[PDB]
Amino acid sequence: SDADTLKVRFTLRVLGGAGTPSACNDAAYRDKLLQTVATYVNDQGFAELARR
Amino acid sequence: LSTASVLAFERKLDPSDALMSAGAWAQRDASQEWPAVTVANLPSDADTLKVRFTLRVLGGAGTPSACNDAAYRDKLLQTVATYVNDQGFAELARRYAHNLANARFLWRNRVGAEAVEVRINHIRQGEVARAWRFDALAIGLRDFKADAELDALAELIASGLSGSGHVLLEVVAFARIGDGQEVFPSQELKTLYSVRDAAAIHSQKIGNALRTIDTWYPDEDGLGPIAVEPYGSVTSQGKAYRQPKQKLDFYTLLDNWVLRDEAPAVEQQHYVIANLIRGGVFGEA
Amino acid sequence: TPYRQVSRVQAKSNPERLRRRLMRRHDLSEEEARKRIPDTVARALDLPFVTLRSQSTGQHFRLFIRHGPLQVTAEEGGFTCYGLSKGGFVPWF
Amino acid sequence: SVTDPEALLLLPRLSIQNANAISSPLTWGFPSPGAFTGFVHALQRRVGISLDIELDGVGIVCHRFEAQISQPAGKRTKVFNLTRNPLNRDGSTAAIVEEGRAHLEVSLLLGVHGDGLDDHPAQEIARQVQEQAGAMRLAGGSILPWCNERFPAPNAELLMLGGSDEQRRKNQRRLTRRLLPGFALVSREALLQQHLETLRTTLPEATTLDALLDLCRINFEPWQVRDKPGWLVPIPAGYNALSPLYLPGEVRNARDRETPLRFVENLFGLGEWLSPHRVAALSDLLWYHHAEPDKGLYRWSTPRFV
RNA sequence: CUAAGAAAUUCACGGCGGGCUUGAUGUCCGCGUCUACCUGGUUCACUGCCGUAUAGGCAG
Repeated sequence: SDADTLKVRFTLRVLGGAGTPSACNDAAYRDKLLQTVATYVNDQGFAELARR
Repeated sequence: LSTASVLAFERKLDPSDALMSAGAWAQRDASQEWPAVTVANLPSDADTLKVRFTLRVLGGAGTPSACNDAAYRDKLLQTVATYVNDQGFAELARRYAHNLANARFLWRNRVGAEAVEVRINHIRQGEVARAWRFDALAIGLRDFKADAELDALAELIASGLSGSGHVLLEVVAFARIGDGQEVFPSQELKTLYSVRDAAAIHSQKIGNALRTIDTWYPDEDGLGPIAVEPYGSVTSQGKAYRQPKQKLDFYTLLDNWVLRDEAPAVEQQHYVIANLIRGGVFGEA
Repeated sequence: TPYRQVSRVQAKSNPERLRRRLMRRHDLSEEEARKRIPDTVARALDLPFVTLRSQSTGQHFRLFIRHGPLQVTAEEGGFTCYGLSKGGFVPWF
Repeated sequence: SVTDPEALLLLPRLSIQNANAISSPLTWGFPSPGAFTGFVHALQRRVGISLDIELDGVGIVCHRFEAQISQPAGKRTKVFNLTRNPLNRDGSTAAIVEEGRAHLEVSLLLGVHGDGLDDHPAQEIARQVQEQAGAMRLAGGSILPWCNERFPAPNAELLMLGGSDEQRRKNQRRLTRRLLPGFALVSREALLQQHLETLRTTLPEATTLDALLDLCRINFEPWQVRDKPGWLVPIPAGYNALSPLYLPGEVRNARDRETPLRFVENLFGLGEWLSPHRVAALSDLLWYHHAEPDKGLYRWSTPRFV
């Protein structure tokens, strides 16, 4: 009844190593997957996703 | 046959709390009215101190107040009987008379003094029966066991410890500490110790200078007397002496002489009897 | 003998149990006595010196190391300040 | 006492949110020890080769526990709190495939063996392990790094082969000051076997007899309760093959086409939570996993704990 | 390389009307607490000793 302010705190951790799967069968699919993730990253940053 | 479990002795040579009054010199024998330290500002008219306590020398040595085994009771009483058939209490009594002779019950109100005189009065009624005067700076305080007309004060305490008379001693100590410095009474839990608005010394502190006897100990006799204590220790200087590893110690010398009837040339038994005069809850288990 | 010896002579300048009224009394009034000097700027805490006590003292009143007066000359007659003069003879061994 | 550690490493207070609380088809509660023995091996293949050290043992010390459970009205059992999953592309609600979760505050006594102890300082190893271990997940739950009002708890390290016998009770009684608000989980395999020939009245197996140590079972007045050997729990104790081993490509739904496969079952055992003052040496408290791949036994225990 | 890897429970609400808890009562009767001690260990800043800057008459 005497408090007017809500305080909400949490901790975020941003890990990184984004396009690497934690599971994949084909070595060819992982090889042409992380290359496509790299030609996303090397052509334009995470800055458009990072701003949002 | 073995040691009992519950045993206590009572404090023989019990002093009273020594009240300390100041006062100007050349009023010494007419010291009916010298005021005491009125608290915490001390004058310069009064140039000497006045420390008075009474001392009772009771009697009985190895009779416990509360024993637990009767065979141990009679064995301890016959050990004290074989000690007292050998000699009186006069060797301990002259060493108590040595601490009476100076004012070593003035602990730090004596170091730094130009003339200290101690007057001991053996009183039967309010009338004084025999008086004494000693000069504290000029008599001993260490050793060599030699001053005339002090042997009568020794024989008095030997009679009173052996029980040959009621002994009541009324002592006065005049300390010329100087022309009204600030003396130091005892201190309670910081506040100076009082009695009725007069400063004084505790009777265990007055009494601690009286059983400061023990010049016999394992080390060489170059440092002098220690207070007769079981596991004989010093509480503030730090050195806790008479370790029970080596055998010269009160509980060892008591339990091997009562139960195991030891008698070589061991006639320094005065430490054990001086502990029994001190009294205390001795053991047990 | 070295150039080592310690001293204690002259340390009595500004008492700390009695501070606020030693500053300006010359039998006159105080109209401006709140923002005269900032005493809140300095903050120091060290006392490694000999505790030497007297009557009505706590642990120790104060002293600060004011070293620098040292000679190889001992005391002289008639010139005493507290108990010792400028310098003296004591070596290490 | 296989592969005695030359150095213990104390990851001091790891705070974990939403760890898996089911842990087996039969048990629930604190998660499986195989999760911890896989976590130390995931540390080992991220910093263990870059520092030429060997993280192989792990000590499990639970300080604080909390489960998302709820007791229903009129039942003495518990049910698990759940999450709302996303919908389907049809617009309908998906199935409720229930999962148990728990919050978790843990300490990890690691054990280090290699030659990288003698090249790096003891403080280089502990940071590179700790700040790595804040990037990983323990039991399906996020390891939450420190921020608070107090101070972050630091990652120590002993060298338990170094020192005299006074240091061998000065060091191993210094870490126990940092492990004492919680309890340590050790493996008790000799109790469940000696309780099996203790049952001479019936001739059971270990299944019904591990179920007869979880009980606060009440004995008839000749009421009374049968005696307590300690705080005993059922733990998953490894796996056991129910298939022969398959060549590393002949299943096309494996996690990878380079490792052999077996279909396995679980393998249940006994464990005890105990205060670390009962522990003589803290290296005896560590969890290893040994395998017998010629058999189908893939299990884990604390050896050298008498 | 972790029974691995993934996840939004959400919206709304009138618990409420009424009431005699009484009456009565014997807690008694006995008792030995004792002996000893150094706060001579760092236990609040009480009106009359010419200026932080290293500088200045303490019969306290």
